[PDB]
Amino acid sequence: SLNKLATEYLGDSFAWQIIADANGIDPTKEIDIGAGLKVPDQKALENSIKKF
Amino acid sequence: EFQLQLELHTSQSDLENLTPDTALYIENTLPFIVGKSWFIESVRHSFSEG
Amino acid sequence: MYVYPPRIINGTLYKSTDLAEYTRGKILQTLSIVRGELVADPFFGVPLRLFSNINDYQSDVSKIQIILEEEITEAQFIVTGDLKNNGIVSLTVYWAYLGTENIENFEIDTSNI
Amino acid sequence: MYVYPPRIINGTLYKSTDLAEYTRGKILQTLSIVRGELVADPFFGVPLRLFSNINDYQSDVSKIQIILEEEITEAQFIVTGDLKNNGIVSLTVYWAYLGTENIENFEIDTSNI
Amino acid sequence: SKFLKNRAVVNGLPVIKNPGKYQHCYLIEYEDSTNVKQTPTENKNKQQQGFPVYLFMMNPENITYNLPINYQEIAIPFTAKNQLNYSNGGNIVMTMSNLILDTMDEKRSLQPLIDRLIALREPTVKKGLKSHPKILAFKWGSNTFAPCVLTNISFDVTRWIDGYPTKARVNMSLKEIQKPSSDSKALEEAKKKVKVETVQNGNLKKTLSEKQLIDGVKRVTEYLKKNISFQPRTIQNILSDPKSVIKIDKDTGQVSLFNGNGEFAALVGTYNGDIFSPS
Repeated sequence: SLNKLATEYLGDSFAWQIIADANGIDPTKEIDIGAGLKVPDQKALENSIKKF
Repeated sequence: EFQLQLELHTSQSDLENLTPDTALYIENTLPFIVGKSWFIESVRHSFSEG
Repeated sequence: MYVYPPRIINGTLYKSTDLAEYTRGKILQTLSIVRGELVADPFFGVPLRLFSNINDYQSDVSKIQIILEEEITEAQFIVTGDLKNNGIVSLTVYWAYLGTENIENFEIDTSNI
Repeated sequence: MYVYPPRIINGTLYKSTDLAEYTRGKILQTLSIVRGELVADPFFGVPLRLFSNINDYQSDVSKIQIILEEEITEAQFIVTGDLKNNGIVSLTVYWAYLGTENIENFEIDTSNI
Repeated sequence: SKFLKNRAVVNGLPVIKNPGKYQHCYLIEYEDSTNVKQTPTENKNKQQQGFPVYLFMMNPENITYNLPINYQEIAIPFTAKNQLNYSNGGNIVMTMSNLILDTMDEKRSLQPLIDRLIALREPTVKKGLKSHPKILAFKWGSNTFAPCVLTNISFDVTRWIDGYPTKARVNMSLKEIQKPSSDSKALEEAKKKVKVETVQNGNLKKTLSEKQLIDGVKRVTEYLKKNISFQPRTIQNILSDPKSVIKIDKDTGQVSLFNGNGEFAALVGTYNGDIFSPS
């Protein structure tokens, strides 16, 4: 589930919103078995912050 | 007419009764210091450890 | 306050004013939840290892004891493990409520449900 | 991006949007360039020692491994060397792309020109 | 002790094949630690030839590695513990003592080796400038230590021939240093800018060159003369003046029209390195 992915990889259960936002997927909808997903890193989430 | 620097270990009575409104009397010291009222210009209480 | 096990008694949630039975309910809640069962806090809960050979069966006892001490600070916990015959590992958690000095009997247990 | 081996496919260079095959092309480019072949940077490349003794054939393996980790930071490299019969020294480079969690096949490999 | 060893951690370690030759360790210049003996014989006048700085005549009997990790204590009064705050990691110190140099039977002087090891204190001459000594790498078989520098060396000589040492014990200490960057500074900044992981105000990552400025003026003039019919009045009437020029900013690429008086009139668009984007 997205909760497990947010917990294992991001260390926070409410971080799942990022993962879905990183994949354009509606969480209420079904994810087929064998479908690929993209999970953000913890240490590599800070370089998505653009400073200007 | 005289200046006195007193650095000493703080006690409770040395905390409540040592204010610039009191008159200091130092005993067991030099004769010209004993028996005279010393006006406290200032008091400082430092705490670096226990 | 409401104690852990949700029971509708006399049309309402069981409401208790004695903190010893509330602590007992908290112990039951902690032991009845495993890490990864709660969503808000996926880390709270006892660690469960069920299908494994019985060699390091004291480590989980120690982990459960430590978790009980950290989560519940109003009670003292001592956890012991015994090996039964077929596949059963019998855990015994001795707990005492620091608020009381004597063993406190609860009347809800005597009631027949 | 343009993978290392310049192949005109469908009238244009092979432009791939998957970083796994781009990383594989990077490994192939690093292994295919000998020190000095490149002008701008004469230090980039794999050291080549061919007509010599095999008494110290593992030092070259270690140097190739270090070069692979230094040049390509998005993959993990393990280089192993074994001795064949006539003159062949077989090098095996085990690489994994850290971005992905599972081994990824490439559909261009099955394509036969 | 092979009955008490933890097989779980042992079996997770790589298996190393025995060399067919007795190996001797050596010190090499860093970045020359990957070069392979470019010539049969070492040439002093050329660099990066893959030859060791110092070849050990006998291997060390043991090597000591020391690593201190620096935390800082803050003693808050009436607390059970000090407050430990991580400061820094520290450098590995490698030490090999009681190294054997022995040429007494060969009647060969050790003085060249001692001179070679001593010369590691002198400054080098990168270009025409005094620089730091050579950054070293201790290599033994397939193993290396680090980019390191020789810190302390000592010799105890017990035998001589004609005043020349022939038997000595050598104690030396190397220290691991921070790995030098092979990305210079133009490249390190450029690749920082490429991933836009740098702080960006509003300028282009590539400041326009004079030829790029000329070509951008060309593109702007072409587009303006093509689209003069659809320009609003306030711009076509200033372009009707032959004394109007087009100026492109060097850092932001903004294109501007300047009238006969030489003042700014209107913004036309933006020009990066390749494409002109009208406003």
